[PDB]
Parts: sequence; structure tokens; C-alpha cells
Amino acid sequence: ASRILLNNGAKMPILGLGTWKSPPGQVTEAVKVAIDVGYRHIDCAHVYQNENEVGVAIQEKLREQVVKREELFIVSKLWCTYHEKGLVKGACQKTLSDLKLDYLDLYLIHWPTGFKPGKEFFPLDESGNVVPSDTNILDTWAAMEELVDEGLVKAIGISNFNHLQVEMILNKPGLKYKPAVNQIECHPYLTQEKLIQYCQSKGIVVTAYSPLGSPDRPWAKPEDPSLLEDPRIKAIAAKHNKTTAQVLIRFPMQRNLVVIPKSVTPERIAENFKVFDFELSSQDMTTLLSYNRNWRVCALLSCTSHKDYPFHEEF
Ligand SMILES: NC(=O)c1ccc[n+]([C@@H]2O[C@H](COP(=O)([O-])OP(=O)(O)OC[C@H]3O[C@@H](n4cnc5c(N)ncnc54)[C@H](OP(=O)(O)O)[C@@H]3O)[C@@H](O)[C@H]2O)c1
Ligand SMILES: O=C(O)Cc1nn(Cc2nc3cc(C(F)(F)F)ccc3s2)c(=O)c2ccccc12
Repeated sequence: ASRILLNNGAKMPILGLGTWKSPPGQVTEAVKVAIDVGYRHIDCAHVYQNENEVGVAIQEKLREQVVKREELFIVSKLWCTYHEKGLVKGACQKTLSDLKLDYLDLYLIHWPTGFKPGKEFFPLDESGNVVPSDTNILDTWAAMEELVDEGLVKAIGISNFNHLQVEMILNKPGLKYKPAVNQIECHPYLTQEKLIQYCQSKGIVVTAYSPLGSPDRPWAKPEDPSLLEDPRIKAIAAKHNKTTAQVLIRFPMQRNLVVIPKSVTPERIAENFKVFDFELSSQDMTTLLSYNRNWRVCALLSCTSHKDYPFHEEF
């Protein structure tokens, strides 16, 4: 099926459009094209600085009656500088205002690490270390739970939480709502078997980000691995008469993951959606899993001393 049941009883489309790095000038048309060709899930964040322009598209398509709001699954995320309890509602309300929505389908704690509040997204000390906030993830979660109880969001979740962090939420004293989703980096170079099996065993749906290896990440280097140019992946695509990107989006779908490829290129937006008409074989799946190398796109150096940095640990 094209949608997966979450623990809040709502259904989530397993293919969504990513919006990180989509320039503000091109993301409105990008989202329009996406909705036009089938996408019903959009992955957003305040930190991406383009939620206004995303919302312009959603609103035009709602006004145009191309789609109904109930048919849309719009995801945003709470940025690290707003983990304080007094700041969570306003952060969510800013996002809703910019997206031109009265609710989000899903609102994630974006990273487990809280940073000092201020106008700066990445407040640093004079030596380049991120300035933490003394907020912890459990209190941030109570704040997220309040958003459900106020009708601003239909589901809450986390993002970039390791197994021990997930476990801390599930084991939170007085837990009122379990997390619906954990959104983590996942592709054939970072396969996450252990963390995914842990989350799924607990009824937490996993969304895979950077499924193409985020070739437009601004810190990419010549010697980094490249998924889209991996001849072993290209061969698998050739076998199926599909593109390499199509294989890389179908791969997580078959692991019962949600996947959110980003493009602002209309022909790639459409290509990326044409992944429901073919199957990878079990052997194809194990073969792609074998390319794991624990290679991470998203793991900023300046953040490695935060007490709650999620990637020292095994998973
Ligand atoms: N939770 C978090 O911490 C977190 C972190 C990272 C990402 N995410 C979410 O996940 C989304 C996807 O990850 P991502 O943006 O890092 O990268 P991605 O989706 O792995 O890669 C996007 C890059 O691939 C290109 N591309 C897309 N389709 C292609 C195709 N069919 N053939 C060739 N190239 C193609 C895009 O180019 P064009 O755009 O020029 O077409 C862009 O350069 C984000 O945008 C964001 O919504 C969340
Ligand atoms: O955030 C996205 O969606 C994409 C994303 N990733 N990264 C790499 C990051 N690595 C982190 C590591 C931690 C850590 F938790 F590990 F400390 C905390 C926060 C971050 S941001 C960025 O620096 C970034 C900057 C602007 C907009 C989006 C991003």
C-alpha cells in the first residue's frame, strides 16, 4: 500500500517530497508540480527557511481544489533553539502560519540536542562549539504532547534519536503519547538495521532521509562515496529498467520505511514518484544492504560535544 498506519491511528504516505536546500524561489513551483503528479506528503522544517514558499504552493493547490487538506500529510519540525517549554508552542505556530495551515499532520523534535535560544539557529562560542541549552528531551516531549492536546498537530515524533534516546522517551515517566515516527538518515551506505528494527518492534514508523545521499549537501567532498554513481547500484537499476534514484527510493519502501527524496527539478520530482510499479527482489534488497559503510551526510562537527549528541553510540 501507498500509506502506513501510525500509532495515532492516522495514515501516512510512504513517499514524500523533501524541501531542505530547495531554494525559496523554486520550491513553490516544486511543491505544485509534486502535488500535481501524486505527492501527498511534504517534509518541511523551520530551519530550512522556505516554509513560507512551501505554504504558498499548498494553499494554491488547496484553493484550486486539486486536493483536499485531509488528503495531505504535512510534516514539520521543532528546531534546536526552541526546545524550552515556553518556546515550543510559538515555534509550532510560526511554522503553521508560514505553511498556511491550521494543523500539522506530524511535528518532530528535529534533533535531540537543544541549543541556546536566540535568533541564531547554531549559536556558537568563540571557539566554534555549539552553545547548548540545559533542556532535556523528556521535558521537550511533554511540550510536544501539549501540542496534540491543543489540536495544533495530529501526531508527534522525533528525528535523529538513537536507540537509547528513543528508549528514554518510551520509558518517560507519565508518557502520554508515544512517538509516531523516528526520522533518520538511511540509504545503502547507512542501512541502520538495528535502530530500524528497534523502532519498528515498538510500533514507531521510521522515515528515511537523504535517501539519494544528499548530493547537494553544502559540505560534500570529492572523495565521499556517491550513491547515485555507484556502479553496483546502477546495475541493479539497469536490470529493472529504472533509474538509480528510483532504486534508491524503492529500497526503503520495501523495508516498511517512509522516504522523502528532495528535488526542485520537475522531471526528477515526477521520476521519483514512479516507484510503485516495480519491485526489488529479496536478493536485490540484501545486496543493497551489504553496501553499508556507516557513512553519514548529517553529523555536524560543531555539535559533537553536546551531551545529547546522538551518534557516538553504536546506534
Ligand atoms: N530530519 C533531519 O535531520 C533531516 C536531515 C536531512 C534531510 N531531511 C529531509 O530529507 C530530505 C531528503 O534529503 P536530502 O535533501 O538531504 O537529499 P536527497 O533527497 O538524498 O538528495 C537530494 C539531491 O538529489 C537530487 N536529486 C533528486 N532526485 C534526483 C533524481 N531522480 N536523479 C538525480 N538527482 C536527483 C536533488 O537535485 P535537484 O533538487 O537539483 O533536482 C538534490 O541535489 C530533505 O530535503 C529533508 O526534507 C531531514
Ligand atoms: O537538520 C536537517 O534537517 C539538515 C541539516 N543538517 N545539518 C547537519 C546537522 N547536523 C546536526 C547534528 C546535531 C547533533 F544532534 F548531532 F548534535 C544537531 C543538529 C545538526 S544539523 C545542518 O547543518 C543544517 C543546517 C541548516 C539546515 C539544515 C541542516
